[PDB]
Amino acid sequence: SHMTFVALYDYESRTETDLSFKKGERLQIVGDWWLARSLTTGKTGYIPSNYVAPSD
Ligand SMILES: COC[C@H]1O[C@@H]2O[C@H]3[C@H](O)[C@@H](OC)[C@@H](O[C@H]4[C@H](O)[C@@H](O)[C@@H](O[C@H]5[C@H](O)[C@@H](O)[C@@H](O[C@H]6[C@H](OC)[C@@H](O)[C@@H](O[C@H]7[C@H](OC)[C@@H](OC)[C@@H](O[C@H]8[C@H](O)[C@@H](OC)[C@@H](O[C@H]1[C@H](O)[C@H]2OC)O[C@@H]8CO)O[C@@H]7CO)O[C@@H]6CO)O[C@@H]5CO)O[C@@H]4CO)O[C@@H]3CO
Ligand SMILES: [Cu+2]
Repeated sequence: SHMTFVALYDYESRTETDLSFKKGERLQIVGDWWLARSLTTGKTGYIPSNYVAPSD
């Protein structure tokens, strides 16, 4: 129940392995970088964990 998060800020991907997202986008979490799946786009990639907070 605790592995869904919401983006607190916009983030633009820098590399081939990170995931861009918009503030308010929800991310399912599959360290400082977490593997996540966007619940908007379905794309998977790494996100900065400090940019997201738990979402119920
Ligand atoms: C056309 O709609 C038919 C479909 O209707 C219902 O699905 C709803 C779904 O329930 C609803 O969910 C709340 C929403 O879906 C949204 C997703 O939840 C959300 O994650 C996101 O989706 C993302 C995906 O996560 C990404 O993976 C990506 O998807 C694209 C695929 O990349 C992996 C790409 O390959 C291509 O998908 C094809 C697919 O190839 C895998 C192909 O399968 C043979 C075919 O899909 C069929 C499907 O097999 C069949 O299911 C039995 C049926 O699906 C219906 C659902 O069952 C029904 O659920 C209640 O028909 C499909 C279409 O014919 O075709 C796929 C489309 O080409 O393309 C993917 C799209 O880009 O990116 C998406 C989008 O960001 O967003 C979703 C909404 O956009 O809506 C669904 C329908 O609107
Ligand atoms: Cu949980």
